[PDB]
This record gives sequence, C-alpha cells and structure tokens, in this order.
Amino acid sequence: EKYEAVIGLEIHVQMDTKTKMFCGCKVEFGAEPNTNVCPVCLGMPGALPIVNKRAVEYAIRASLALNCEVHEESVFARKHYFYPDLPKGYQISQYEKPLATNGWVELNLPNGEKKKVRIRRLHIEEDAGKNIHEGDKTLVDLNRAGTPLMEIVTEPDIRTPEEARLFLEKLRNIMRYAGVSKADMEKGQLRCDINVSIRPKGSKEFGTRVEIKNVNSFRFVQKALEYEIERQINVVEEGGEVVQETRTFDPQTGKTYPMRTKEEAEDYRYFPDPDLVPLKVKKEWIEEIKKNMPELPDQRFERLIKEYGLSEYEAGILVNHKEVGDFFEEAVRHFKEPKGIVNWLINDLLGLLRDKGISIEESPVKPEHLAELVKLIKEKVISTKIGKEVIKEMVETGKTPSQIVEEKGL
Amino acid sequence: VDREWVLKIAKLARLELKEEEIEVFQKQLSDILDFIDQLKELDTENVEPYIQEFEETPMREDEPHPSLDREKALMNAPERKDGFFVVPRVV
Amino acid sequence: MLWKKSLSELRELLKRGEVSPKEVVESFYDRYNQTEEKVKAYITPLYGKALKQAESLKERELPLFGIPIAVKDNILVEGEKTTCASKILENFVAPYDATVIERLKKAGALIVGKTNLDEFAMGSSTEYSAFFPTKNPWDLERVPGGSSGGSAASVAVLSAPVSLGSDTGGSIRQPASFCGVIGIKPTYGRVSRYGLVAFASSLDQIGVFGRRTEDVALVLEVISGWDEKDSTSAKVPVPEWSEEVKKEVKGLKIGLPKEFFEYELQPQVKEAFENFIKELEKEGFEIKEVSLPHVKYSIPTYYIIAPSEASSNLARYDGVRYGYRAKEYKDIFEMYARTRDEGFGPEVKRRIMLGTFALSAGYYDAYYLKAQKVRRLITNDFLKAFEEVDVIASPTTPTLPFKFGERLENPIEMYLSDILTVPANLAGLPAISIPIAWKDGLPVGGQLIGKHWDETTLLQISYLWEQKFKHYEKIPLT
Ligand SMILES: [Mg+2]
Ligand SMILES: [Zn+2]
Repeated sequence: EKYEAVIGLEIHVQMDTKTKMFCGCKVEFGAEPNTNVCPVCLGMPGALPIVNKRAVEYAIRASLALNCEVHEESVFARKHYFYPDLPKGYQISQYEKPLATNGWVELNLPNGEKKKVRIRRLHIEEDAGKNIHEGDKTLVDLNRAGTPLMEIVTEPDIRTPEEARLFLEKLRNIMRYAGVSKADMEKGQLRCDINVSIRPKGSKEFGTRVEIKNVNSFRFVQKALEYEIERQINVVEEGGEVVQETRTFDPQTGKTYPMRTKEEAEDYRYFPDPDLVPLKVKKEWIEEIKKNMPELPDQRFERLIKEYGLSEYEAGILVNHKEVGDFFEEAVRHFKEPKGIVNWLINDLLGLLRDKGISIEESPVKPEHLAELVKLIKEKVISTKIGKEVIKEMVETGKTPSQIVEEKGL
Repeated sequence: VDREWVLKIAKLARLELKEEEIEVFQKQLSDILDFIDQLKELDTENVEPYIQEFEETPMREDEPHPSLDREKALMNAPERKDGFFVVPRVV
Repeated sequence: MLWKKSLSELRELLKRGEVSPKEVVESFYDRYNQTEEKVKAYITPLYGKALKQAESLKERELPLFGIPIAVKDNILVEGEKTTCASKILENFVAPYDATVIERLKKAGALIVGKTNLDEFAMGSSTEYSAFFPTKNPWDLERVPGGSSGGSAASVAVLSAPVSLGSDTGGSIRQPASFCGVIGIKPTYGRVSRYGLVAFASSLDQIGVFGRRTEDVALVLEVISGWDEKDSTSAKVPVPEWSEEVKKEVKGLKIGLPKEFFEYELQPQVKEAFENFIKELEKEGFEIKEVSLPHVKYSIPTYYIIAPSEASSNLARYDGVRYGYRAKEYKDIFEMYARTRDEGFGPEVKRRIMLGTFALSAGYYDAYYLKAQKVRRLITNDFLKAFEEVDVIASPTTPTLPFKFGERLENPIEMYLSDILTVPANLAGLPAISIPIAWKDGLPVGGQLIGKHWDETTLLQISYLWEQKFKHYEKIPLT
C-alpha cells in the first residue's frame, strides 16, 4: 500500500461516582425521566456548581494510570452552545489548563510487537442529558446532565483500524482495573469520536481530517475506520481532494455518510467559570493516589506469568477479562494447583457458562468448587472422563463436586 | 461597526433581532466599543488575571442529596410529557 | 405610628407582647397602601401572605421575630414568582429558597414582597424594569436609582423597615444614596449567591438597606456566612455586627483619592461631601490624600467584565425548562432566538451582545482577559492605599437624583452613574452608602470603602454619623 492512516480518538468516559459532578443528585442508569435532578443540574436561575471530590480523585488516578503529568493547578472553563439537552447554555469542562497532559498507552499487537499511543490530554467535565424523538417533538431527560466525564484525547498516533479497537479495549481495561469507570459502550459509559487522515507512506505532513461521530461499539469503530480509510484512498487516487467534515456511520450498511446539514461549529467563548475557584491539587494527594494505585493490566500480566507459571496465552485471557483472573486467583487460593486450575477454567468452565449465557461473576461454580473438583482429578479420586461429566452438572445445578460424586457414586 | 457584525453576534447569542433593533444596536454598540477602549494604554504583561483569594479548592463529598420533586422540577415547563421536557424536534 | 418605628423599638414591643407580628405587618401594609400608587416599589406584594404567616409565628426570641422585609425580585422566594423584572421570567414560580431567604425565615422575618428592579439587575435607575418604573419618594419626577430601585424606595417611604438588594457595580449603594437611606454591600464572599439570579458571578453580592445602622447590621449578620451550596462563599466567621456597630475605635484614618478630584461632581454633592469630611475631621478622624493610580480605569474594566459574565449567565433563558417561550416558531433555533429577543429587555440585550463579543476567541485576550488583569491592578491600588488609611471616602454618586428619561438617550450616560461605585466591586471590597445631606430637597450619599472583611468599621462610622446627623427622621410622603 502507498498510503498511511493517521488516526486520533476523543473519548468521553463516565466516572463511576454515586453523585453528579456539580451537585448531589444520583448517577444511575435507567431511572424515571427527570427524577435525579436539581436546581443546579437543571440550569435553574440562581443555582451554583459544587465540585465532586471523588470525581476529582478518580480523574487523577485515571491520569496516572495513563502515565500523564498531573498538573497541580487546572481551571474549569465554560463551554458555550445552545442545545435542549444542555441546561445552562454552557458545559463546564477544562480548556487551557486541563488536569493532565503528556501520557501514553501501550498496545500489544497481534504480530508480537508493542506500540505506544500518546494521550494528549485528560480533562474533567460534566455530561449533557439525553433527547428522545417522538413525532414532531423532542423529549428531554436531564437525568444524565452533570454526570462526571473524563475527556481523553489521543495524539494522531494510531495507524490501523484494528489498532483503534485494540486501543479502546486497553483503555477500557485500564479504567476498569483502576476502578474509575465501568466503561462499557453498551450503557454509554464510554463514547468515542474518530479523527482520520491519510498520508503518502513515510511522509511527515498531515492530510485533511475527517471526523466520525457516534459509533457505538468497539467493533463498529473498526468497521467505520476500515471503510473510511478505503473511502479516502479512493478519493485521492481518483485525483480528487478529501474534504474536511464530520460524518456518520450506519451499522446496518457498514458505511460512512456526509451530513445533509452544512452546519459549522460556533465559537465556544471559553473562559474560567466565575462560580468556581481553580482546581488546586496538592502534590501530597497525587503521591497518595500513586502509592495506593490498584494493580493495572500490564503489571498483572507479568505477575501471573511469574507467580503462577502461566503462559502468555493463559495470562492474557485472565487479564483481558479481569473477573476471570479474579476467579482464577481465588481458586488457586483454595488448592495451590495453578496449571490444573487454568486448564479446567479455560478449557471447561468458561465455555460451559458461555453456552448458558452466564457471566463469570455470577457462575454457579464458585472458585471453591473448581479448586475442589481439580483436587479430585489430581488425587485420582475420579477420572478426567468423570470430571468432565460432573463439571457439566455443576454448572447445571450448583452442587459441590463432592456433592454429586456421592449422589452418583464415586 | 457592520450590520453583518450585529447579525453574527446576535446569532451566537440566539437573539432574532427585529429590524429596528439592528440599526439602533449598530450605533449604541459602536459607541460602547469606543467608550470602553481605554485599556491598551496600560501594560498588563506580567500582571496575573484577577481571582479571589483562597487556600484550597472547595470540594464536596460523593454523597447523594435529595433531588427536587419532579412535579416542582417540571411545573414551570412551557410543555411537558410523561416526565420529559417537551421541545420542537431537533435533527 | 408603628411603621414609623425602628427594629429596636419594634423588637421590644414584640418581645413583651405589647404588639403582635400581625399588627406590625398590618401597619406597614397600610403605609404600603398610602404610598404604593405613587412609589411603585413592588412587583409582587405579599403582605396578604405575610399576614397569614404571622399568625403561626410564635417564638419571640428569634433575632428578627416579627420584622417585615422586602426582597429584590432577583432573589428566589419559593412558591412565589421571581421575575427579575423580566418578561422572560414573569410567571416563573420559584422552586426553592435563596439561602438568604432561608436564613431570614429561620430568623423569624416576614417576607412582605418582591421589589422592582432594572431587568436582570442591569441599570442605574430602575427604568429598565420590564413592567414599570419605581419613583423617588422625595420627588416622583426623579429616579430612585438602580438596580435595587424598589428596595431602596420602600425603605425610604417605610412601606418596609429593612430590605434586601444586590450590588454588582453599585446596585445597593447608588439607590441608597438617591433615596436617602443606608445601604451596604459586604465583602465579596460574605453572603451566599445561592438563589440569587446571577448577573456577574465574580461581582454580585446580596446586601441590605435600612434607615438605622443597627437595622442594617442585624439583617446582614443574619444572612451572612458560609454556604455549602456556594463555592465562592467564604469560610470566615460572621462578626457579631449588632454588638459591634455601637463601639468606637480611636484614631481611624480616611483616604481621599487624589484621582477622584478630577471627577466631575455636581457642586451640591461636592459641598455636601466636603462638609461630611470636615465634620468627621472635627470628631477626630485623620484625613489623608491617597493615590489609586488605576481607578479611572474602573468603568471600562467593569463594562467589559460584567457584560461578559452576563452573557454567560443568561444563556439558560431559552424556553426549554421554565419561563417564557415565544408562541410562533418553525424550529428549535427560532424557538430559542425568538423567546430571547422577545423576553429580554434592551439593556439586557445590549450587554448580551457585548459579552459574547468580549468572550469571542480573537477578542477574549484584549477584552475579558485584559480587563481581569487591569482589575488586579485596581485591587492592588486599594490594598496599598489601605496600608496608610482605614477607609476610603467619596461621594456615592457624582450627581443628585436625576430625572426619568434623562439617561435613556445614550446607554453610556446611564453607565456614568456608576463611576464612584464600581471600583469596590472590582476589588471585591465592602462599601457602604450613608445619607450625608439634603440638597435642593434631594438626598446625597457619602460612600466609605472598607478593607476585605471589614464591614465592622464601615458600620461603626455609619453609626457615628447618624448620631450627628439623624437622616432616619426625614420621612417622605407625609
Ligand atoms: Mg467533551
Ligand atoms: Zn442535581
């Protein structure tokens, strides 16, 4: 191929707080419209914002986990636009003087190599609400307005659709491991807008940038990108110029479309919110969050390989799905036979639960039961053949391995 | 200052000016822009923008506060439906 | 005659049962009925509802037990309309209490009505009330000042003894001057802005009108102090002002800004002010000339900052969640733009346009950011002057109360009313206006600007001045 894809992403991550960013209303999914609502978060006259401490704490932890420099002074600014789901006429975020800067995420590529994608910024901001369309009207639920978001911006360091997806998956897993957000696109805890240009291979200048908004799964961003790169290469080689705009992606067609509305953005008239003093982050607080950081995916990966002698194939599975690793370790704790437990977990239990449609957090076979079953296999109390018969019923019923051994004779 | 200027700024501000306001606001604003253009004279390189004094940033614990009753939250609404604020459709 | 009595006179009568809360309200209600048709202080009179609330009022030891209090109609009172004297907010019923109203209610006060103002508190005369002008009780051909017009006026005629206003660039002080009444705006951060319909968040402060310094000191004590619902409110203890006004501190010093000599004053004001100072000199105040090399820049600085914050703070009036919405519109854009053009008055529209310019990228640096810098220069003048002197004095206003229509021609002529008032807001300082003379039938205010958190001293000098000069006896409208 003659060209090169230059890809950047802008991600909004919903922070798993109890409370909104600027008032004490609950953050929760699928409540009755306009019930978790305030004078503050409703943009009512006379109502004033108050910063959420935990939101701040979580956003610092996120920043560090993303290897960013966390700035001891940042400032909330008012970002102005008129839209029905935006109560104040402005969104309170950060602009010049964001919380964190100059970071990186490391990707593990499927051909063996490790790449870095830079994090340009991480800032704190609040969410708008949601519109529903019904007939000639729009109905507005402001339950989500003022929910804490981390806006994360990538340098245009991504080169490949797969890499975009792999980036998103790694971010999600960091967020989850750090414990700052659930980060599932399904519940809209994670949004992603895509920026993409193409470039003759090895060139150092940037090509014209296209923006793709509202893609809704990690799979869909790979698809949108896959198509869009082709779309742009077609244009340039036909002798045309690629035009700077925003586009949309239809999942059903797997294609990206221009917009009928030629609506230019408008100056956001940014400036510090006079209702808020600057955010001052003591160094001692950063130090404390640093010291007490939960374990992160890349760290866990090397630890399992060492502490349990797992293969890179094995550890990768247990780490990419945190709760599987969590299960494994609680099991190995009951019976210290790691090699055996990963076998029966990966090769047997996981696929059995998949088939019933049950998540590992909620499996009838508790870590104790798998450790017990593997114990009977090692101690030659039952055969592998009989072991594969009792595991099937363990999932089916919920009874202990030694329960069903006796019930059906040893 | 232009008519074009008055409309552009009105747009950003979501004010559909009536034709009488457009001419009047051309002069009045032109005058006010002259009226307030005094500050170039001063040197403000090496001056920090004003902020009220404060030792720590005021923050609040992550604890739920009783929300506003939905009835009071909606009572002032020009149009409401099934718990939702109602406006003309947006695309 | 009851409404003719001070809060000290009223309290003693209420505490010993000689009078009831209901009678007090009835008294001021009658005086209201005497005066209102001429004055027009109120948007929403609530004497009716206060009468009923009075019946259930029982604990007499509450600091404001039976006291009627008017409230500016940009401070939210729950269950009643808060209009900000705007079409865009007529029929807006307030869903919650401003923090100050909560604190007054808890103190036994009785909200007796919602007071007229310039629309969204923008103006110096009250003429910009979208409903009707309030008139000066000392000459109904004259303006009562603005934007707290009605709150000053009603305290002047004594349709209420004490009143709440707000001050962004002199909106308590200048009205106090024009209506011959005491008015204070405390240090920025002393009183919560929770429930105060925001104009300029970095400048706004609720304050108090009264006729006796103790009345003012008490209402301020009650409403002041930290509020968790307000990030800008200070975690500083409220001084016991009611016990402090009466005290006397020796060897205080008054600064007369040299740069204020160059300010065009009406001869009557000049004369009144000179006499105020001489008489203060006689009482033992040392009088010193000070420099504030940057003050002359206060007006242009203010008229960049205020309109800027105002365009931001008024972005929310949109026809979506509350208030006025235009009847005819083809899309959300028209709904927005028409609701706003139709619901906002002209002064308000002027500062919205100006604001959204001053904040626009490309001009932000030269306008808002620049102004916020000059604002620090001006603050610093004061901090340095306060090294030599304890309070800074000047006339509150360059002129006597002017006539209706006199400053509506060029909007600028309206702004020029604020030249001696805006510096205190810029520097975030407390400032009081007290009545110093009557000249050609009209009140004249003297202004004292205090150090941050030094409302005490401002109040003390106000108390001393009223003993020499009993302005609280001058009652207009018979
Ligand atoms: Mg964002
Ligand atoms: Zn809320």
